[PDB]
Amino acid sequence: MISSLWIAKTGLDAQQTNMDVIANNLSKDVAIKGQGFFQVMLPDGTSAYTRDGSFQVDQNGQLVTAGGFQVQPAITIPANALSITIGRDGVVSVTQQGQAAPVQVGQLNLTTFMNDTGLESIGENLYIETQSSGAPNESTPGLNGAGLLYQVAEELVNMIQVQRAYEINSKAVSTTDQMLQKLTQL
Amino acid sequence: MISSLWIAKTGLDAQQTNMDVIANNLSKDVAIKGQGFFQVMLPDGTSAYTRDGSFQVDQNGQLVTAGGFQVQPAITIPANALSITIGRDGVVSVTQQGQAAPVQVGQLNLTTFMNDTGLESIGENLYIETQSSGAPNESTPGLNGAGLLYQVAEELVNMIQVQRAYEINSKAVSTTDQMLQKLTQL
Amino acid sequence: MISSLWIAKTGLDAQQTNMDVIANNLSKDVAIKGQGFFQVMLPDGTSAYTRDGSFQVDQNGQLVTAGGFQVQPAITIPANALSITIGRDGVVSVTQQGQAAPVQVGQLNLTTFMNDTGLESIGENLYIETQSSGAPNESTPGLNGAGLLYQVAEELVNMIQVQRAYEINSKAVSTTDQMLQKLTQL
Amino acid sequence: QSSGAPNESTPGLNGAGLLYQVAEELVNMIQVQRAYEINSKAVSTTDQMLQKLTQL
Repeated sequence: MISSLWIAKTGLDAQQTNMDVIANNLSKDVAIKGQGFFQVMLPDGTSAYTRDGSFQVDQNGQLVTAGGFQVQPAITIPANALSITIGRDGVVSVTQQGQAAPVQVGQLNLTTFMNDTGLESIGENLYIETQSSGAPNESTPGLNGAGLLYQVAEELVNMIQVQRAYEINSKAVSTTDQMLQKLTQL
Repeated sequence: MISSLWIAKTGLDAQQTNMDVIANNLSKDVAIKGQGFFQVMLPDGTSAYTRDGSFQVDQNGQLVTAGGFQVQPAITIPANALSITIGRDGVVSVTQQGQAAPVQVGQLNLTTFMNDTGLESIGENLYIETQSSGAPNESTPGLNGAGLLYQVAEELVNMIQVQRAYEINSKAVSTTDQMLQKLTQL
Repeated sequence: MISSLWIAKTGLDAQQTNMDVIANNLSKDVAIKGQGFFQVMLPDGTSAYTRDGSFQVDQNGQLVTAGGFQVQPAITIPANALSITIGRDGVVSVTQQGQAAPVQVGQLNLTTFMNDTGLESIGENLYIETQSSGAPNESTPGLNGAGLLYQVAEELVNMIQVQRAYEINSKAVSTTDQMLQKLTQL
Repeated sequence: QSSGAPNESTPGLNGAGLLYQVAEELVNMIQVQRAYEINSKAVSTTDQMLQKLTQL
């Protein structure tokens, strides 16, 4: 019985989890068509990975975001000139004030892991490597492992049903307990 | 009387069991349309069987799951290339970076038992062979014994009624005992 | 009572089934005006039957579909020439690069069964012959048994009502049980 | 692999002809889209039914 309670409980817990997961579903912008993650570093120098393509050039040049974080390895962008572009391969090229158009101002690197499941979620769809994930393997878009850069309610349904399930589960448990109490004592 | 108590007891026990059973009822995904189980091995090398189709390719190639467990016998998957497919027969074919499309990278094997009842439940719908089950017989989907890969509340009702039953049972027992006590002594 | 429960249960089960069935209701394209099924074979060589007219010519000529499956018996199509046509009788004729217009490149065969009910559903409106169905009888469109090739919510209503029915059924059962419990003990 | 290898030729020869020199879908989509709406409706009722049933 207690076990049953546990059993019900566990299921109920799942149901909530499922629903929650269900809930969790339903300026330069670069997207990765296929597999791979962009590699990113914090001010500490720790490396992190993310599919999120949104970047802004901050005060410092280095590919800095809304926060200021730059990109690796040896390639920054601290000028005005004309514009800049990110090619399909990830090469960054620009037209500039210093009267030149550089190619490969820097080229973005991409990473892949043996198991994505292993990755530890920092939040904001940023992830960190773990023992389980395996080490990151680096490459560039359009070569080897990586493709080129390109340029829900059902869950809710689930969650509702799953959520419902626990409600059922509780119901069953209660009855028994009542039964027990009724039984106690015959 | 004690016997009756036992009798009631046994029934009551069943009732709980029934209810519990009642409770127990009500990324590549492959399903088995007909009979058969997928064959799976742990890190120890022990073999287990399961209908559950959910698999993920882990860091190692071998059909590894959320845990990392691979699949038998001689067929893994440690690359990126393009994609991969599992045919109806269980053959795994892929399109790859190593400029080739392999067929039968490996073919999944299926197992059947003389009596499924005999199988010992590990949990998570995974089962192990026993003396009672008989040895696993191996085959492939779409041949011989096995069909191709394809691509509740009533219990509650029962349980409630069954649960109720014991409550009745206890009631009967109590009365007698009371009767006995009343009888004691006349 | 238990029987009644069963009775209710059975009805309830049906109600769901009915609703479900209710749910289940509401490039060359060839349609069969009257009776008959197209005959089709898998890579294994097993024969299957379907009314579905949709076919595509795959890389191999043989009437291959989105999958590649061809058609029987002796008639393929592996060329470009101009076009191709399927006559009312099922004859396939083409205009071709090999400077000829063939007639009866091949002619499609149609099959009929003593009882369609017997047919076993593979899915995707494809069926396989069974003992119950009887053997397929072959013919061509426009001859004998077969006509020439040509060139719902109510269910929902039902389902809802039927679904409702079980709800009623359960209600009745519950009352009795309550009655019993009330009765127990008077 | 599925496509097969490309076979090459020139326009006007063999396999290739010379170089020369919708809403219905919408209709479909709307109806099809509608369909799921129906589908959901059916499901909900049953669940409600179940809940109503639970417990009788």
